[PDB]
Amino acid sequence: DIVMTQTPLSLSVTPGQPASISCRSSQSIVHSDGNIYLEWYLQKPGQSPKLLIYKVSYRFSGVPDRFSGSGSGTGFTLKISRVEAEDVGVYYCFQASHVPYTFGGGTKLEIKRTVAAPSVFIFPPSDEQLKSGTASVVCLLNNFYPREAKVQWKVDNALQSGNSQESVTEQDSKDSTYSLSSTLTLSKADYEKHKVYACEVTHQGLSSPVTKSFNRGEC
Amino acid sequence: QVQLVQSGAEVKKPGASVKVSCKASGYTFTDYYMHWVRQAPGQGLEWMGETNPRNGGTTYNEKFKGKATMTRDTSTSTAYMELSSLRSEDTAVYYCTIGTSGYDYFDYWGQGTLVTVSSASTKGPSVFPLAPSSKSTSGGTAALGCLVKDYFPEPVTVSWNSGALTSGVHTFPAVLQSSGLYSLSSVVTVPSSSLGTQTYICNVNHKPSNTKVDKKVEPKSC
Ligand SMILES: Cn1c(CNc2ccc(C(=N)N)cc2)nc2cc(C(=O)N(CCC(=O)O)c3ccccn3)ccc21
Repeated sequence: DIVMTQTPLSLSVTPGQPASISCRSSQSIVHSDGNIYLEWYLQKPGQSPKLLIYKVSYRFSGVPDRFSGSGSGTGFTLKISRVEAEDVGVYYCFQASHVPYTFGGGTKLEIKRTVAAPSVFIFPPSDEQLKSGTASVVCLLNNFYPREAKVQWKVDNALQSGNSQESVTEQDSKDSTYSLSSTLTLSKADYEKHKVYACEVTHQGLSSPVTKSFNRGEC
Repeated sequence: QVQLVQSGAEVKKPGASVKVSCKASGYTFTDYYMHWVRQAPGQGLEWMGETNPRNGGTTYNEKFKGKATMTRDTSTSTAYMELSSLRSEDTAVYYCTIGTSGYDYFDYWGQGTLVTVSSASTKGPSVFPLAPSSKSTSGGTAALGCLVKDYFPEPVTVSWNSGALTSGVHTFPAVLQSSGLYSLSSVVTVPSSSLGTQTYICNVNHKPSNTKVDKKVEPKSC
């Protein structure tokens, strides 16, 4: 089988700056018809791969001019002359010159935008969940950059441990930011023992931590 | 108008079978070979094989021989991918794709199908509103959402107002609860001025359990 070695594994580029993704076949990839069937695809999380380049250097219809492909023998390159927010995701080179057709390992492109502070939001548990004997409190950290953000759950100013779960979005294709959702889950019995439910947020965009809170019984 | 519509996510038991479908429209089904691509965790993308829709002729990737069976139904314009001897390594997103310019490229792809291999039982989600309040406001904006808990297996899809609300929507990757069930949140930022006139409904779909939950999210007084 043809092994397609893609380098680097990850890339971080400021918009308006160039990017280069390299692909290396373990053997030659000239099809019996004389064409090198080498393609480049862009995949965003949750979405299907999208065609960019084919036959090494041909740009597919509707693909912007900034994307170009080149190569010879075993070495092939995808070039993005000026990176834009919409370019985020995983790039894959692919060969269909020899059966079985094979993809490269992928290269994740990250956009290196300006520092953006998160907007903090808190949500109390719903009456419907409380009826089942559980209370989940959600803290939202919206549209921030860089990705590194710290959430600390405080109940009546007491730091929580082992009762929360969090998830971060993939990078946004329009504003190049990340969003974070954290869920504090405790039994209805423990929930009803306290007043102040707070999520304390730390991020490079904040000069000091931001606390967002609500008081049980006020909702 | 070319479209490749794949069947919903499925959960199957170890050693059992799964049959994934790919309904084609907007073109003459028999004019282009149908390909199957696997997106498995830590495996990137892998071409499984191609099917000639005119004669049912197949060319498999050796890795998927005896494991995968490709067929098509010209009457309904539907390609099929069947996997047997199911194991944890088969838990992946499966895509069908076509090339309309000979062997040059894959220009059309299906939306993907998540197949989960597990002995565990299917469990529908618990949908809770994330009510907007003074504690979820920021510079004239209000955040709201839906908390989707205790479901199995993945995925759950979330839309708002039947797909008519997409701007400011963040649907987060699921987290795994200690019980082995999944939880996700879906949020949206809207004008805080129109919470009285706009209706906000999160549409939660969980194909393995055949569940569709439309939760209206109402404001609170925090
Ligand atoms: C192997 N193969 C592919 C693979 N597709 C592919 C797409 C994209 C890529 C890629 N991504 N590079 C890689 C591969 N497409 C083919 C079309 C023909 C063709 O000549 N005929 C007419 C033959 C008759 O009936 O006489 C045909 C047409 C429609 C249906 C059946 N046969 C033959 C062989 C083909």
